[PDB]
Parts: sequence; C-alpha cells; structure tokens
Amino acid sequence: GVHVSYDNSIRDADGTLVQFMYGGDAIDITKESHMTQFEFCLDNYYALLKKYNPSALIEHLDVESALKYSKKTLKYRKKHSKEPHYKQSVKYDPVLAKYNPAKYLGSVSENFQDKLESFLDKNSKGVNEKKFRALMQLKYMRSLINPGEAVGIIASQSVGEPSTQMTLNTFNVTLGIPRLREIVMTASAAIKTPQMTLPIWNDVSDEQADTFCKSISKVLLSEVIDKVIVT
Amino acid sequence: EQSHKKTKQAVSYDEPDEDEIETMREAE
Amino acid sequence: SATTLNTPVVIHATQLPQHVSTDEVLQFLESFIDEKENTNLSSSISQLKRIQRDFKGLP
Amino acid sequence: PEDFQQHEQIRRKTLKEKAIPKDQRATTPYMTKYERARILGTRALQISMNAPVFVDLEGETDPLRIAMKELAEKKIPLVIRRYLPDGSFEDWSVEELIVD
Amino acid sequence: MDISKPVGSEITSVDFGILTAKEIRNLSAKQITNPTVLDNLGHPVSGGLYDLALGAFLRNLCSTCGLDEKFCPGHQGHIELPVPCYNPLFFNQLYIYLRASCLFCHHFRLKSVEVHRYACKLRLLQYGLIDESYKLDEITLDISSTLLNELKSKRSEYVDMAIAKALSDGRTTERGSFTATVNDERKKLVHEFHKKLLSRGKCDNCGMFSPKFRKDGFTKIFETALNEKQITNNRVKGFIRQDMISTYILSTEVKNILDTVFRKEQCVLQYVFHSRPNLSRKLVKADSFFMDVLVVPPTRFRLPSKLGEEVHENSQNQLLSKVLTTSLLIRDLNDDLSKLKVSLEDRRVIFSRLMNAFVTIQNDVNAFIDSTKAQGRTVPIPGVKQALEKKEGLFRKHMMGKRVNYAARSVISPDPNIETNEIGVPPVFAVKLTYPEPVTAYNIAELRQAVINGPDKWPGATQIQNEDGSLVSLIGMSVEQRKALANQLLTPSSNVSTHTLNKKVYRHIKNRDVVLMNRQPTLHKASMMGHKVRVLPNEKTLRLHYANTGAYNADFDGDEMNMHFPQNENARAEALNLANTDSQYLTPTSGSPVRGLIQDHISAGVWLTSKDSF
Amino acid sequence: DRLLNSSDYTQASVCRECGSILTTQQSVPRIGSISTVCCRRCSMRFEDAKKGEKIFIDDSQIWEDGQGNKFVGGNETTTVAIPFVLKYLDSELSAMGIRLRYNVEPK
Amino acid sequence: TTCQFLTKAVLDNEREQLDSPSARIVVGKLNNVGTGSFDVLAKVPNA
Amino acid sequence: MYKTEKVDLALDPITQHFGFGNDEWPKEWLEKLDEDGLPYIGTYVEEGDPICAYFDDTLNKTKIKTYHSSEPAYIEEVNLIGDESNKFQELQTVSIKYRIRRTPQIGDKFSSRHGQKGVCSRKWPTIDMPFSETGIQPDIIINPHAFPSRMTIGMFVESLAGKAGAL
Amino acid sequence: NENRETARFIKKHKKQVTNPIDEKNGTSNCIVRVPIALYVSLAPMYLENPLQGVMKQHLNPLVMKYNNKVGGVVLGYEGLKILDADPLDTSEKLIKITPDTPFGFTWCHVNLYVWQPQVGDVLEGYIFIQSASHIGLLIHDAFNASIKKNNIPVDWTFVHNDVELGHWVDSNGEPIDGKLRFTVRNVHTTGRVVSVDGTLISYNSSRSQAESLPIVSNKKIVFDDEVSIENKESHKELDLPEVKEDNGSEIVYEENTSE
Ligand SMILES: [Zn+2]
Ligand SMILES: [Zn+2]
Ligand SMILES: [Zn+2]
Repeated sequence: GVHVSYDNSIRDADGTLVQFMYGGDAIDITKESHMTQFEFCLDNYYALLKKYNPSALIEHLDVESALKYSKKTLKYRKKHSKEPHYKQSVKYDPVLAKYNPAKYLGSVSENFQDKLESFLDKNSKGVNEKKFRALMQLKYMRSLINPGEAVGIIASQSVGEPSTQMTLNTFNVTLGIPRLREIVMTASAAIKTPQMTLPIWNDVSDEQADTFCKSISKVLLSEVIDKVIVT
Repeated sequence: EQSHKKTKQAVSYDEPDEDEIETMREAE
Repeated sequence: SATTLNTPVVIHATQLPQHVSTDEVLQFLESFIDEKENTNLSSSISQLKRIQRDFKGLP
Repeated sequence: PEDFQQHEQIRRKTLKEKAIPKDQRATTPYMTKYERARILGTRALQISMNAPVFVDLEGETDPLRIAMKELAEKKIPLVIRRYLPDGSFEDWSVEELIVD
Repeated sequence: MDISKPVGSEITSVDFGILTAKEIRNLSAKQITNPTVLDNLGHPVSGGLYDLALGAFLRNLCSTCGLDEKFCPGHQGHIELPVPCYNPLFFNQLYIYLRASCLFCHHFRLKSVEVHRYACKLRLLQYGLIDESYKLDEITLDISSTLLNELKSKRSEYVDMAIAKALSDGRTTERGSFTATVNDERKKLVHEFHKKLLSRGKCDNCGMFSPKFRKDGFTKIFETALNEKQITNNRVKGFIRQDMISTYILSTEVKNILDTVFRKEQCVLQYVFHSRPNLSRKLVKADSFFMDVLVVPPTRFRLPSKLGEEVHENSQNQLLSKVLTTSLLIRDLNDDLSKLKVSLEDRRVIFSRLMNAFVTIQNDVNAFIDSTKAQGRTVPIPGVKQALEKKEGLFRKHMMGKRVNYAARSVISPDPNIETNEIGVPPVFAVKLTYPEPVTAYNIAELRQAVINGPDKWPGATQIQNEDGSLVSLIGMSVEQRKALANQLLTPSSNVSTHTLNKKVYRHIKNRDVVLMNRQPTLHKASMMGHKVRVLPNEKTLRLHYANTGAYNADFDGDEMNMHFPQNENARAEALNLANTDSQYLTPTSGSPVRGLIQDHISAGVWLTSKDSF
Repeated sequence: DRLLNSSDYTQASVCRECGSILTTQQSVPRIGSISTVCCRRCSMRFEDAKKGEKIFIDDSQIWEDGQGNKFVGGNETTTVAIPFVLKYLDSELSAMGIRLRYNVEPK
Repeated sequence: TTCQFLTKAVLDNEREQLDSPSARIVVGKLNNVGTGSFDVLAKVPNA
Repeated sequence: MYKTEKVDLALDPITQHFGFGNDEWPKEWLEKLDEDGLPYIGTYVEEGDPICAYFDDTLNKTKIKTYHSSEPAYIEEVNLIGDESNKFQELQTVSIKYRIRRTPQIGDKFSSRHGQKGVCSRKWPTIDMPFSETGIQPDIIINPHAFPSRMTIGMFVESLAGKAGAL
Repeated sequence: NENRETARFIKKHKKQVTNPIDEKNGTSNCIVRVPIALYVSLAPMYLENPLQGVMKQHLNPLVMKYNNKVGGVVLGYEGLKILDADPLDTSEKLIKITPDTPFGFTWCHVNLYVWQPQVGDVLEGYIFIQSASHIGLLIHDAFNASIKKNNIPVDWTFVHNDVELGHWVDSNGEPIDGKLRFTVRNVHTTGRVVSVDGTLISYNSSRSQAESLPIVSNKKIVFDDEVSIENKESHKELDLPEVKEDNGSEIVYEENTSE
C-alpha cells in the first residue's frame, strides 16, 4: 500500500503517513545518476536545455521564493559549522520542508545544494556559472519521484532481489540473510552477536586501550589456573 | 531438480520450511 | 433489454408529486410532441397524440 | 422523497467540501507517468466506441496511436481528479498539464 | 470483461458481522431435514442436500428461480439444529465472557466503576482520541454507592463533552476516526479488560463466589464445584438477597447465563464489540456466539466431483448429512422425553441421555466448520476452515494469485535480429491468442481481411461479437460465410437498446500488440516487462534478444517464460508506457543499468572500433 | 486485467438494502410478465404483510418464486462486477454464520 | 491464519474500507497505486 | 523413442473380450485395428485414434481404448499374453510398443565429453554456414565465449587429436 | 418495538399524494408532475452532445411505459439538467468515466409528467369490446381497462349478438353508452401494457359477524373463472411425449371418439 502521494509524502494504503518525503529529497532512483555528473551536464548544456524544455514551464513555477530561502539556510549552516549537531540552529529548517520541489525552482536537498555550489567554486570555466545553476536546479525538478509510485513494493524488491546473491556461507558477527532476518523478519531483542563500538580518545594510547580491553573482558578462574592437584 | 522448477509456476515466494519455521516456533 | 446503456442505475423522486390542471397537461403535451417530432419513440408519440386529442376532443 | 433530498444535499455538500479550487491547487504542473498512461488508454477506449475524434487520423488504425496524436495537439477532452490522503481532490485538465 | 458492458454500481466497503437465526430462516430457499441426497431412480430427495430449491441439479430446473444449471446462481438453504451449539470460531470468546461473569447478580465479577472506566475509554477510542482516554484516568474523587455513582456521572460527563468538542471541529466524524495507533490503543484495552475480568475470583458487586469453568480441546464446558470456604460464603451472603426482592454444563445453560450477562452489561459490550460507533443501534446479543441453525450453501458450491468416469460424492454434503442424522435422533429423544413423568428419582440417566445428545450434534457442527476441533474417527473430511486454509489458503491460491486466460508458455531461444523491446512469437500462439477489437470506420478495412482470413490464417480472427451481445465463431465456417460476415461488420444496429454499441472482432495477435513477458521467480518488477509482439514464421519457441537476459535473470539453458496478452487499451497503454522494457533500463535498487549487449557483441566491438579496422 | 478481467470477472446481482450477492435471485414471472432480480432476505412473505386507513401494494412490489410463494419488496437490487471467488468465499463464510455486508453506491 | 483474523474482524464489527491493495483484489476493485491514484472525467460541451 | 503400454482386462467372470461386437460398429475404426481388435503393427497413430478394440456384455456396447499423447507414434510390437491360468485360457492382457521418431529439435541439448552442454538455438543452413578452405562446413558450432569460464581445455586438445586421427 | 418495526413498512407502501375528484366532473385527476434524479450512463458517441445521449438512451424508452418508482406511466419529460461532477460559469460540465470501460456515468435532474391512478380513484373510459365475462375500455383512448363479470352489477344482463360480438344491458333495461364511468379496483403493472381492473359495484356489512363469513357461492364464481383462465393458458405451448406401443402403434390422445 505504501506509495507517493500528490502532496509528495510517502503514505500507506489507509492514508497514514510513513515518510514526509522520499529519502528526504523526493528523487526517483532511476533518475539520480547524472544529477551529480556536473562536468557531463556542462559538456551537454544545450542538449539537456533542449531536453528539459523550460519555455513551457516558466509560467507554472516560482523562480525566487525557494532560492532566497536556500541562502538563509546556508547562512545559519555556515555559522554553526564547527558546532555539534545538538547545538546547531533550528531557526530555519530545510528549503524542501517549506517549498514544493515541483513548484519552486531551488527547493533542492541541502546535499545537492552543497555539491552543486562546491562544483561552481572548484571549477571556473558560452555557459555562465549562474545559467548552469538553473539547469541543474531544473534537472532536480525533472528527477522527482512521480505521485502514485509504489515505493513500498520497490523497497522490498530492492532488499529482496539482491539478498539472493548472499546465500553462500562465511569465508564472528552474523552476516547475510540470517542477520537480515534478525532485523527485518524477527526484530530480535536477543541478537546472536550483540556488539558495541566504543570510540577511544586521542589522549588514550594503544597500550592504555589494550589494558582497558583487559579491564572490561570477562575473566574466569579457569583462565588463571595452571594445575589442580587433589590428594 | 531444476527440471521440476523449470515447469512449475510458483504459488508464491519459495517456502520458510528450513530454519525460519523453527524461529517462528517461539510464542510471545 | 434491461442494460446499463438502456435503463438507468437509480431513479429517485426529488420532491412529492404536484398535480397539474387539464390546461397544463395539454400545454405540456403540445410542447413535448412538437419537440420530439422536430426510432421506437414515434409509436409513443402516436399514443401521446391520442391523449392530447381526448383532453380537448372526441376519438 | 423527503429523505432523498437530504441525502442528495449531503452528497453534493461533501463533494464541494473536498474540491480544491483552481487557484488553491498545489500539485505538480507536470502530468505524471501514470496519468499519461491512463489518459492514452481511456481515450483509446473512447475512440474504439465511435467517439468524436478531434484530430486527422492519416491512415491510423490503432486507437492508442490516435489517442497519442490527440495528446500531442492537446485535443483529449479529459480531466484528472488528483486525490489527497484525506479524500480531497484537485481537478486538472489534460490541456493545462505539461507533457514531456 | 467487456467494454460494451459497463457497471454503474460499486462496492465501497465490506462490513463483517454474524448471521442471526431469524435472518437465515427468512432468506432460506428450503429447510434441509433428510440425510439422503438421492431418491430411487435418480431424482433428488425432497428436504435433502440436492433439493432443486437449492438450485438446478441433474438437468432439472431450479424450484426457486426456475433457471437451468448455467444461469441459476444457486440458493442458500438451512438446517434447523434441535438444540443450540457453540460456534467453533467464537467459542474461545464466549468462554472468556462465561468465566468472567457472576452466576448470581449476572454482572461481570469486576466492580461496576472499573467496568464503566473501560466502557468510557473504549467509547472515546471509537473516535480518534487517545489523549482523552488517558485523561479519564485522572478523574478521581469499601466505597459508598452514592460516591461511586457520582464518579460514573463525572466520567460520563467528560466522555460526552470530549466527543462533542472533537465533533464540533474536524477531529472526528459521526462515524468516528480510526487509525492503526487508535487500533493499537483499542487492542491494548480490550486485552487489559479481559485480563482484569478473568483475574477476579470473588464478585466485587455481590460478594458471592461463582463455580469455576474448565474446558477441553473440543467445544465442551464443565463446572468445578466450590470449596467449603466459598460454600459458607454463599450462606452468610444469602439473607441480603431476600431484601432486594466437576460436572458438564449444557449449551442451553451457558447461553442462558450469557443471555442475562450480555443484557446487564450491554453498556460496556457495546464498545467492546464495536471498533467504530454503532450507528445501526443493534443490540449485542449472546446468541451470536451460538448456532440454532446452519446455512446450507447452494448446490452450485457442493457439486459432486467428476474424475473421468467415476462421479465422487462432495465432502461437504457428507459432513452436512452427518449433522442431519444427529438432528433427527435428538428430535426423537426430545419426543420420548415429552412422553414420560410422575416416576423420576433416578434423573442421572435423563441428564446422561441429554449430555450425549448435546456432545454428538456439537461434534457434527464442529466437524463441518473446523475438523481440528472434532473427535478422531477410525485422514478426516476437511471443514470450511480447512477449505479456506487447504495449503497456502483460498486467499493466497485463488485471490492474490490466479490462473489466467489469454496467456502462453514456452522455452526461450536467443535472437539478435529482433528489437531489444520485442518478443519473437511462434505462429502457433499467434493463431490462438486474440484481442477484442471493436469494428469502426477507421479499422473496417483491417478487420474485414482478418474475418476473411479466419482462425487458422495469420493475421486472422477466431470470433465476431455482435452488438446484441451474441458470439459468432468463425472456426467451422468456410471462406464464403466469412466473406458475408465481413460485409456485415459496419451495418447499423436496428435495435435502439444496442444503437450505442458496435460489433467486435476477436482478431489474432498482430505485430503492433503488447505482451507481458514473465520469467519466474519474479524477484523484482524488471522480471515482468512489456514486449512488442513480432510473429516469426516457422517457429516453435519464444525468441528473446540478449539485452533482456539480465533483467529476467534468464539464461538460454532450457529456461521457460510466460507470455500474457492483456485484453483492453488501458492495460495496453500500461504495458507500452509503464511496464515496457525501454522504461526499465535502470533498476530502482541502485539506479544502475540492467540492459546491454552480453558476449559476441562485446568481442565484436573491441575489433570493430580498433585502429587497425578500416 | 490478469487477476480479475481475464480470470473470474463476473457481473453479479447485489441487493443495495442488505448488501449481499447470495440472497438475490431471478423472480419467476407469469405468462406475460418479465423476470426481475429480487432479494430473498429483504422481501416479506405476502400473507405476513398485514395492516390510518388500509394500504394497497403497487403490484410492481409483488414477485413469485418457483415454489409459487408470493413476496412483497426486496426490489432494491443492482449489478456489480466482482471476482467469482468472492461469491464462493461469502458462501463459505455464511456456513460459519458470518455475514458480509457490501455497501454499494449509488443508493 | 485467515479464519483467526476473520474472527477478530467480526468481533470488532469492523468495516473493511477496501483501501489496501490486498482488499481491493479480494472485492475486484482497481488498485489505488499508480494509475489508480486518480480519476478520469470527460469534459462535455452541452449544458 | 520406444514406449510400451499394457492393456489388461481385470479392472472372476469374463465380460470384456478383445475384438468387435456384432450389430454395433462406429464408423471407420477398421483403418487402425485388425479383425482381432488389436492394431496393425506399423500403423501411424495420433491422440484420439483407437489403439485397441473390445466388447463388454455388461454395457452390451463395442468400446475402444484410445491413444493419447502430444507426440504421434507408429506401432512397433503387439504381444498377446494369456498367463496365470491352467486350462481355462483366454486373452485379457496385451502389450503394445510405440515407436516415436525424434529428430533434433530447437531446444534439444547436445554436449561434448567435457561437460559443455548447450541447447539447439537453430538448425543453420549449409549455404549460410561458414565454409572451410577444405570445403567442409561444421556439423556443430560452439561459441568461443563458453571456454574462458568453464576452462574445458580437454575439449581443445580433443579437437586437434580428433582431426589428426581422422586424417 | 412491537409496532415500531412494522411502522417502517407501512410508510414504504403509503400513497404519497392521493388523486382528488374535482370540478364536479366526478373523475379524479391522475396526471401529476414529479421532479426526479437519475443516475444514467453516457455512451462515448454522445461525448460532444451529452443531453441528446441521456434523452435517446434512457429517457425516450421511459415514455408511454409504467415506471415503478414514480408509481405511474411516464407521459413525458421536461427540463433535463446534467449535474456537474465538478462543484463550481460555463455550459462545459464534466462526467466521471468508469476505469474499465469508456462509458461515463452522471446524475441527472428532469421533471416527469406521470399518469398515477391509485385504487378507489373514479375514472372514465370508452368501451373498446364487451364479452360475456368482461368489458374492454380505454382511459384517454390509450390506457387499457377491464371490468370482470363479478365486478359488473347483478341487475345487469348480457345479450349475445346473432350474425356479427355481444352487448351488455344495464339495470334500467337499455344498452350501455360508448363512455363508461368506473372505480379503480386494481392496477396491473407487471405485464406488457398497463391494465386497470375496474368495478361498477361498491366495512359495516357485518350482521353479527356476517361480513367475516364468506358466501361460498359468490366466492366460487370469482375463483373458478380465475382458475379456468390460468389452466387454459398453461395448456398453451405444452409439449407431451409421443408414445409408441410394443406393436408399432402410436398412442393418440383424443377425448372425442368420433369425428
Ligand atoms: Zn435458482
Ligand atoms: Zn455478583
Ligand atoms: Zn436484501
């Protein structure tokens, strides 16, 4: 039942909301390929400009609302760059949360925004850096997942079909289908190999960390006994 | 064995009669 | 015979039937017969002409 | 007769309540892959039932290729009723929707 | 499916409920009383499972609608059970309500204020308001009746206000809001309610103890005798009654206990048994858990299975005949009971005869519904529960999945001369697979030839459908009749009732058609694509291009593929624009290609595009 | 197309008043009259229909079965396109004493 | 557990809104996904 | 391909008898079966054709046991066996052998003695087939893209050994 | 609750609007105007002219035929209006199309003029034919009416015509005039053409429970003639098996022995 609604959100068969936006950007995977291939798109500017015909769209969309907002979010993002995630500003939320991607040119994912802006800075090259920005903004607009798309079946098929390739045995932790079953199929509270990844500081040396490993590792009486003589 | 699978038009997605059935043998 | 393209799905009286005078019936008949005359409907108009004829004259 | 008039009033009231006016509509100006597929299929179905065609079918025998030609000249007289998860809808004509 | 046959009415929702005995008796076409199915000579016996009132059987016309075996839809009948029986599916539930109720005041042993608290919470949950159901627990003032009744009043006041407030806004409709989280909160409460209900030993309303009820695998209940501590408790609390004015228990006794309890506790059960508000205002009766009658399905769904020459008896009729034998026997036992009595004393025998009569019909009822609830007979006959869950189940084997018309299967063979979006169809399939093409002015020329060509010459036609709805097969006809029918395709309809319609030609699959190619297992939607038909002469196998090898995960090692031929333009458009091969270049798994050339073509390219190649 | 249209697509009669496919039946008409789809559940036995002043049945409301029994009402029947397994399922559920009510629009 | 879920449905007096792909297939209704996520209406000229 | 069928009349008093009953005889059956009711050894049979004939007194009608298979055949052997009796002898058991001709069809598997099996993709004409300097066109064509994955070098040495031994 | 459930049934068969006797004519006005709502199908051939569709398809076969819902004979329709599926100024409306077929379905509003004659209503008709057991009449020279022998007064005596047919004579002793006034006893819809069963003779007839006691003699005449008509009709189109005796003799069934 899970599909794309006309309000771009991922809704179940009964109308209950599952996601507010597909992957947080509403992009169709079968389109997200050359969307970061900026040099390719630049070498084929006029070819793609003719493909994504904007002349029959300029009257149906907004060209500034989202673009202005995108700068305001980028402003507060750069202000708290060194700051941690909990201390980050919550004044302006993403441009995709406030503007419909199919109606506002510029309501693009911050991931795409950062990647596109980085290309225009690191590469100074009859195409202007401003008219190329619009083409890529338009490419993202034309790369959106269609309302009605059964993202539910597609997701399970995208997890199922390649999990056939991992039917072969190990060459410690649970892998392949048994591990996938522990998650998706049984949601086990009693995992076969429960683990914890502990990030060690820089001020703690390789010898200190190994001594710490010994300090937590379970020690049995058997492990310290050499011989037992019963007379 | 593949000749029988070559002619049969599957009812569904294989069968859980293996380890999955013994995992389902746990009541809440 | 008795299909979706022949007969309607549902018929409902939107209001109670309001009685019409002899002159109103005759005014309607004249209006309906003239509009329809302007294939199996022809036999129904033929019968309708007899009612109109009875409401003002003799057969 | 009295109980039906109330039922009809409620039916039409709920319909109007769900209808999103032409100005307040906020879905994609683009015709979805699914909309195009159904429009071409439904119009082809109409063409096969001797429906008045608004294009010159120069030796065309396939109703779908006729429905495709009518789409190219935006002569398909159909409307898409885009439903939202609450039951409300946006009526979009085939003419106004952008086709790739 | 016919486009010439549109439907004006549609099912918008399905409501689940229980059939009442009074309801079945009125709709019934005939009362079934006879265990025999056929009279002598071979005619169905009156009052038996093959009665003609249940539908047309043995070249006889139906005695209800008058139609023959083809047009008769079949009619439901009924068996009058001489004593009520526990419905197997709802036995566990009626058992819960039997153990939870007091046998004296005939209320649930849980305190009325606590029961009302659940009724309040469950009423607020009929509408989508969980926050309010929890806020009810905040309403707080061995406790006097005048004080507890004020708590019930204040709680009812909050419930009526919270519903009206949310009803004023778009928070909940008159039909009530229902979500999965709302359903989760309901399921939690209905569970907690039954848990609290079963936990109480001594009745909180009237302090008298009730005798505990035990159960076995089969639908049968027993009453365990009270201990001396609880018997003396009944005596001391016996005077307060006056001022206000293991042994097997029969189905009637249980029904009579639950009858009063479901009347006295109607308020809570109203919301315990209704997911959304009860707008129908129907009473929640205990007799829904009991069966006073059995519906006899139409003869149409109980036909004897024919395998070659041998005609085998239907397993349902066998189980139904067993219910009929026991019913006639209890009718005689009750008739002998009615005869005699002044002489009694040893009444241990009359109850023993009654217990047998009750347990025997119950078993026959159980055997018919769910076999895994019936006693072992020296493999048993499957019940209706077993019929819905034979293997994968009726839902999985015949609803979610189905065997289809206008489809073919064949071993795939490679072909680099056909398009990457095409399928090489053998002429064998092309002369059998047909499309219902409606005849019009733009295609009269194309279809006239197909009609002349007939069902064995491609591109031909196997049949022609007139506007009256009738079919004219072109199979037996010679070129002369086919030529005459072709010159009669675009003739105007004389009948005004079919003037809207036009003739149809069931034409052979042409090279412009769409087909659904399928290679099992269909692990991803790319394993079921739309291909363009290319009829290849002198072929006995399905020809497929090498670019399709990846998506289907099909190797030409003697693999088999299914070909589906959709029969309408909406299904055509879908197979040509959505599920078509060209629109499946990139898989949605990683957005990477699954289409390309595989072996000779790669080695050919390295040589062709080499500098040395002039 | 696969799971319904080219499998078990059946245009079946349903009563709008009680929402069922199994109570509907074709009425048995007289020499000149036409057969009409009638619901056995919603229709009342002619004799049982007893009676401000006396009321008269509009003739179009009285239908007869093959057994010769007269019935009053149960004429609010329509046609719906459904899979045939549904009819077999409803029939099986009915044996178990379970009733399916199909809410059919228009009403 | 078809009969078990059916029992729970009857006891709840549940209304199947026929909005899930499975439910729609059971009653022969067009699936609400993709091409079934909207309605097609014909524009007619005469009043 | 040879297939054998046992036509036994057992299902103690003899009712079914091999042959043809008097007064009752459905049209053109004598084309497949001989006077004894058994088929003519060598006769072409398709599904529906009579493979034997008998008469049972219980139904007082002349019935036939039909041949049914998608592949047509020819009768190779008909053997009458009247065993499991001392003095009361009468035939009830007959064994019929079918000869089904099987030309190599598109789909049939072929393999070298090196585990290199492949289905018949097509029966390529000699004019369209590649022709050698000697004037020989290969009987079988194996694709070179089979060998890099299978690593069946035994077949490669078998090729130059077989050629050397033929010359 | 005992009478509450039965109360819903009475209102279902309750006569909405009764036909009143006016202008000292003595006859009750049965032609009435009733506004209705239809749910009709629209053929794709009528997609450019939808009003002509609804008319030729569903409203035209409706006229001069009895419609059960309006409770009378549709004499015609007036003011057809298609309800737009889109709630909104223009003549261009929209109709919802079925997902499976190209046909659309719409709600329509039209006023029907129907001939609604209830029982007890006094009507006039021109005598068409007059047999020994019934009198044929025509209401407005279009609607069929019949008065059975038992519904004719006892004082009346029928006379058979010799050499080209018959004629009925009233109580006074003179033949009956071209037009005849009668009361509606019953209205038969189920058949091909609408037929009105009429009476020429018309609670407090009880003389110590005498009304409850039926006169077998009079009750027989109305039952025998009814059965005789039903049995003669059932014998029409009756195929019986040809029986041939074990001699080669065909058994011929004929009540009359001689020619
Ligand atoms: Zn029947
Ligand atoms: Zn108590
Ligand atoms: Zn009904």
